[PDB]
Amino acid sequence: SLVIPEKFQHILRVLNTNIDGRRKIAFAITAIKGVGRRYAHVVLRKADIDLTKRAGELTEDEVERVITIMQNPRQYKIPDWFLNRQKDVKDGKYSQVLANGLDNKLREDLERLKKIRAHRGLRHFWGLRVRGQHTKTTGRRGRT
Amino acid sequence: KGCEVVVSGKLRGQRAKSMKFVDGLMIHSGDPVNYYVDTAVRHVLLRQGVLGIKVK
Amino acid sequence: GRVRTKTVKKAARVIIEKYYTRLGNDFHTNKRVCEEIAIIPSKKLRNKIAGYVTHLMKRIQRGPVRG
Amino acid sequence: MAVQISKKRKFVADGIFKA
Amino acid sequence: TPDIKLFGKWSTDDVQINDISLQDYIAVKEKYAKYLPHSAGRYAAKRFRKAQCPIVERLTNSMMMHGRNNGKKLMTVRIVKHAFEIIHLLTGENPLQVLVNAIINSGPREDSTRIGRAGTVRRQAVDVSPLRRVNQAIWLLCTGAREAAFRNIKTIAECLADELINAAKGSSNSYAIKKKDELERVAKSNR
Amino acid sequence: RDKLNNLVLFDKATYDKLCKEVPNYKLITPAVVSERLKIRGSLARAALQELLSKGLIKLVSKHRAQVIYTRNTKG
Amino acid sequence: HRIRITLTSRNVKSLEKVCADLIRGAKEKNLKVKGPVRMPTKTLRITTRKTPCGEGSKTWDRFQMRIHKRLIDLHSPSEIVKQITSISIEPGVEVEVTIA
Amino acid sequence: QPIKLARVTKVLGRTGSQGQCTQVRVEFMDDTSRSIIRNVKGPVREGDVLTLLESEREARRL
Amino acid sequence: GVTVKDVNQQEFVRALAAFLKKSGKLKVPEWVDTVKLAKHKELAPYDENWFYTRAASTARHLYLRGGAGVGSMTKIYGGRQRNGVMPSHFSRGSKSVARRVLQALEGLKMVEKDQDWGRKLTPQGQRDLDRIAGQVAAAKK
Amino acid sequence: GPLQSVQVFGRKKTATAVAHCKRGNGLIKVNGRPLEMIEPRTLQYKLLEPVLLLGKERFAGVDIRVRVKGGGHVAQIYAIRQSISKALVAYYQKYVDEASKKEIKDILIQYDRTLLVADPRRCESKKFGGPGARARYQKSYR
RNA sequence: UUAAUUCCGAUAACGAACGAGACUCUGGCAUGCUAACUAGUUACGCGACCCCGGUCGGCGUAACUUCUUAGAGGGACAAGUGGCGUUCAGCCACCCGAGAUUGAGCAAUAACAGGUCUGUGAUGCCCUUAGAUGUCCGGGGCUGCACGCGCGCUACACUGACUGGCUCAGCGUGUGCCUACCCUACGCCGGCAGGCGCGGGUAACCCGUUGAACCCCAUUCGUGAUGGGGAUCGGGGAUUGCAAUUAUUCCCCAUGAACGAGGAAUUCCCAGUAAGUGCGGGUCAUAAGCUUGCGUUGAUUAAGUCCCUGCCCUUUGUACACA
Repeated sequence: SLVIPEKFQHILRVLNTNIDGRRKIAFAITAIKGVGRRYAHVVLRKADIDLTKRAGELTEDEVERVITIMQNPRQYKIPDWFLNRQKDVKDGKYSQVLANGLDNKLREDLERLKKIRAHRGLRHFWGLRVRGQHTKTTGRRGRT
Repeated sequence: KGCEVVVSGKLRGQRAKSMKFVDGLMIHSGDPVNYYVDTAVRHVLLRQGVLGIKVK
Repeated sequence: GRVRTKTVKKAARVIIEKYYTRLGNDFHTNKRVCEEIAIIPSKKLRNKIAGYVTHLMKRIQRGPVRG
Repeated sequence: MAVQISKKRKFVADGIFKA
Repeated sequence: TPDIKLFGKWSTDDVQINDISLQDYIAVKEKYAKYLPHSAGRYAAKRFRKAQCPIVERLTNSMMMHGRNNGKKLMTVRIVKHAFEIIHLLTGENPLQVLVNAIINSGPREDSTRIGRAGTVRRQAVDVSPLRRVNQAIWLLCTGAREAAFRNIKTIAECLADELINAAKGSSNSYAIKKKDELERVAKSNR
Repeated sequence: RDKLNNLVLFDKATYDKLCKEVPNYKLITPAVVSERLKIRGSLARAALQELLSKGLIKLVSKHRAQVIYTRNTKG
Repeated sequence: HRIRITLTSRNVKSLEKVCADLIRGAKEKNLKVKGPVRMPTKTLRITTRKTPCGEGSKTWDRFQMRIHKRLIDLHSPSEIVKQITSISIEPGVEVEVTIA
Repeated sequence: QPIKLARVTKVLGRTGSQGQCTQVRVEFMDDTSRSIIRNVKGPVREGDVLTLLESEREARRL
Repeated sequence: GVTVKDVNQQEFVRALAAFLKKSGKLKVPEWVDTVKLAKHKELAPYDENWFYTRAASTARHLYLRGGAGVGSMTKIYGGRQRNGVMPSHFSRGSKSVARRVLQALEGLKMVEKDQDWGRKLTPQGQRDLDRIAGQVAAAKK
Repeated sequence: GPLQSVQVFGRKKTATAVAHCKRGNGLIKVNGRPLEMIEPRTLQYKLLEPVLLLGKERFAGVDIRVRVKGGGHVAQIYAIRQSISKALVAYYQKYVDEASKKEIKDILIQYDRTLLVADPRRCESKKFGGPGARARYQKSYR
C-alpha cells in the first residue's frame, strides 16, 4: 500500500501542464494557470477520487474523468458564482477559462480597453498601477 | 491673602511687553489651586490692538 | 526614597515640645494623640508626623537630641 | 418627554445652556 | 501525595549539584522541586530573587524569544515536557541531572570586558559570578536549540534534547560549549 | 548550493531498512526516521502508525506537534 | 403603591445630602422604604489635543465628567411623599418620580 | 594549571568604563590566609564563591 | 450515573456526530460539497462529513446554553479574517450553515422554535444527549 | 446534621472564582465539570496542587461547587486553585479544630503563598505618545 | 544623604514663602458597617433528563449581602527586629502583612521675535470689494511619477500554515437642536456581501452572561520560494450616496510577484513593564494599515556608571553686555 506501486507516474502532462506525481492531488492539479486551491478541491470532490492519494497512484481513466469535470463546469452542477470567467462581454457564456485560453482573454481584454482608449487601457499602456494606487512613493523595483 | 495682576500686549510702542504686579502669597501647583486661587483672563479694545489681562 | 520634608519634621518637634507627657513608644496610641491635639488636614500627613514622633521620642531616652 | 434624551446628553445640554 | 512531588513524571530526590559554585544559585531539590515550571512569578521585583526561581522555570522562560514566541509559556512548558521525555529515552538516567550537568558545563568562569584608566580604554579579563554563570548557560543552550531547529525537520523538543545531552557530557559539539570556549579563548587572548 | 530530495513513497530496500533498523532505535520519531531514511514526514508518520498497529515499536506519549515512539522491551 | 424616586447628580456629597434627607423623611412619616440602590456611575470621557494649531509636541487633554445615580422605592400613596420630595431641593441634584 | 576556588569576603565598589565590574577581595577556600582583590563581572553577592583560572594575578585597588 | 458535563467534550461531539450518522437521515442540503464555512475561512473543510459534526456541535451548544438563535451560532462559530497585508479582524460564520443545521434539528425531534426567539433542546434531544454522554464515559472507563 | 456552608473566593487577575464548601462526601466540580476536564489540560497539576498536598483524607468530608467569571484561561485556573484552598482553610477554622487549620495553612503557605494571598498586580493604564504603558513611538532625527 | 535647594550636619546667620512634597483622580485589602425585583447568591417547591443522588443562564417566592454596584470610615508610618552610617540624615536585609516605590493630573522665577492671523463674530495695519480674493452651482485638483527621506502594516515559516473541535475579558457607545442620520436580538431567502419581516432599548432593564483573538486538543502538509508571502491583475457579484471612471467599502473565483531575518547607522524600554494578541471611542452617509483607551498571554537583562550624548552646578579667565 505505502510502497511506490508499479507504473507510478513521476511526471504528468495534461492541458500542456507539468503536474508532479509526488504532489498531493488537490495541490498537484492546482499547478496550471486557471486552477487554484478552491477550484482544485471542489472538482476533485466532484470526481469520485480519494484526495488522500499522491498524484501518481491514480490511473489514466481517473485522469480523464477529473479532466472532463474540470472543462465541464455547469455539466456536473458547479454553480454560476464559482467560475473564474462569468458573463464574457463577447460570448455571454458563464464558464471557467484555463492557461492558454485565459492568456488570450486577459491580453485581448486590456488591449480592447487600450483600443477603445478607456483610461484603464491608457494606464496599462503608459505602464502605471491600474486601480488608483498612489505611485508617488511605490512601484520602483519594476520601474528601475 | 495675595494677588497678581498681569497686563500684556503692545505697551510703549509697536513691540509688545508683559507687566507683572504681585503682592503677598500665591500658590501655583496641586488641587488647592481649584478652591483657593480665583482667576480671570480678559481682552480690552485699545487702538494699537488687544491688551490681554490676567487677574489672580 | 523615604526622606521626611521640613513640614513633617518641624510638626513632630513642635508636637513633642508642647505634649511630651502623652506621646510614647507605641506608634498607634500617639497616632491617636497627634490626631486629637493637632488639627492636621490629611491622613497620610498625620501618619508621617506620628511616625517621626515615635522615632524622636524613641531616641530622647538614649540622650543627646539637638533640634 | 417624547424625544426623551439620555442622562449623558441631558447633563451636557444643561452644561452647554450655562456656557 | 503528601509524600514527594514529581515533575509530571520525573524524580527530584537523589539529584545533587556536584559543583559548589552553582549550588547556591540553582533551586531544584527538596523545597523548589514543583510539579510545573509555569508558576505566578514575582522574582523580577528584587535583585537576587531570580536565583531561587526553579531552574526548569528559568529554562522555560528563556526558551521563548523572537517576537512570535512572546507570552507563550504554555507552549514553552509542553516543549520542555516533551524534551524531558526524549533526554530520558536517549540517555536513560534522570532528566533533571541531564539539565543540571548541561547548565554547570555550559557556564563560563572567565570572560573579557573594557576596564578603567578611562584616559583611553583597556580590554581586561574578569570572573563571572555564579548567577551570571547560570544566566549565560541557560541563554546559550536556549539559543542553541532555537538556531539548530530553525529550518530543519528535527523538531525543537528533539533539538533541545540533543543540546542538553551534548552539553551535559561536555561535548564540544553543543553550541553552548563552543561559545563558552570562544569567550574563555578571548579572555586568555587579553590576560 | 544544497537541496534535500526526500522520497514521497517507499522503495523495497528502504522498507527493509525501516522495519529492521527502527525497532532497535531507542528514540523513534517522524523527524529522526525522515533524517535517517530520506522520506517525507507524512509517510514517516504513516509508517510509524502502521508499525505500532502491526505491533513492533513502543509508543511513549503523542501530541498534535510531537509524536514520540521507542523500541519494544526485549527482556 | 410602588413610587420610585431617581436622584441623579454630578456632585456625590450633594447627592448623598438629598438621599439621606428623603430617607429621614420617609422614616419620620412611617413609610416602607427600599434603601438607596447605588446604580453604577457613568464617566463621560473626551480626550482632545491641547494645541489650537498643529506644530506643538503631541500632548493630549483627558476631560472627564462623572454622573452618579441613586433610586429609592416607597410603598405609600402619592401626595404624602410629594410634600416630602418638594422639601430640600438643591441646585445640583436632579429628581424624577414615577408612580407604578 | 589547577583551577582554584575562592570565597568573596566583601564588595568594595564598582569599576570599568560603564560600571560593569565589582571590585571584591576574594579569600582562597583551599588556604585560610590568602586574600587578593579581583574584578568580578555579573551580579555578585557577599558570601558566594569564584572559580579562578589563575590564583596569582591581582586587581588594582582603585 | 453520568451526564453530558462529566465527560471530555473532544470525544463527545465525534461520538454524537457518528451517532447521528448511524441514523444517516439528517435532511442535509445540496451544496455541501462546494461551500466554504465562513468568509473569514479560505478552503472547504478537510473532512467530508462536516455537517454531522456541526449539527452535533450546535446540539450540545443548545444543551449547555439554550435560547440561542442563528446570530449567536454565527458569533460562537467565528475566527480571525487575517486581511492579507492589513492586520487580522474577528469575523462571523456563514448564516446559511447555522440556520439549516437548526432547521434539520427542528424537523428532527431534538430542538423547538423557542419563545423569546432561538431554539431550545426538547426532552428527546436532552435524553439522546445524556445517554450518549454515559456511553462515551463508559467507553473511556 | 445542620448547616455547615461557607462561600470563599480567589482572585489572580481580573478573573474571580467562588467555592461553596459544605458537608457530604468528596466532590469538587467547577461549572459542572470535574477538575480533570477544566482547560487547558497542560495546567492539570496547578489545579491538583491543594488536593495532592493535603491528601483526599482532608477533602473527603465536604464537597465544593466552584463558579468562575472574568479574566482569561491561566487567570481563572490560578483563581480556582486559590478559591478551593482558601475555602477549606476558612471551613476548617469555622467548623472543626483550630490546630487542624494551623496544620493546613502552614503546609499550603510554605509550599506556595499564592494559594491564600492574591497577587495584587493589575494592567497599568496607557498614556499618549506611545503604543503601551511605557514604550514610546519612534522619534526620527535628520 | 535624597526622586528632589529632600533633609541632617557644619555654620554670622535666624525664621519663612513659591516650585518639590503635601494635594486630587485611579490601582489594590475588608467573610466588618448602611443597602439593593434595573446585581446576584444559598436554600426551597415545581419541571426536564442520567443511574437517593448528578447537572440545569428551566421556572417561582423565604433568608440573605460572600459573589456585583457605590457611599462612609479603617488601613502603611521606614512602624517592628538585625547590621552599616560623624552613629545624625538615612540606607540595606528580614518578619508579620492585601500593599514595604501603583500609575497619572497639577506645576515656580523667567525666557524664545518657537507654532497658530487656515479654531474664533479675539484682533491693529495693509490689500480687495459688484468682470469680486465675497457668496452659490458645474467640472477638475489636493490620489498626479525616472527619484531621495519620515511614521506605520504584513512578511520571510514547523515555537509554523490549514481544517475542524473545545474555552476564558475589560473599557465603552447607542434614536441626534438645525441633524436627515441609532445599537441591534429573533425568523425566512441567499454561497457570500445583503435582502424582506415583525420586536427590545433614551438604558446595571434591550443588543448582553458582550460565547474576541492569542492560546488549547486533533487531522492534513514535510524544508521545496513550499498548503510561507499576498503585492500586482481579469471577470462577475452585493451595499452607501445625487454620483465611485482615476478601481469608496465589502464578497467570490482567478493571478501567485520581491522577500532565506535586512550594510552605514539607529529608536524605545526595566514588572503585569517589552512584546504578541485581539476589542471599543474619535473621524463616520460610506469608514482603519492612524490615533486614543481596554483587557488577554507574559518574559530576557539591571539595582550600576559618567565611557559616549545631553543638561545643570562650583572654581577660573575675559578688552564680551544687541553678551
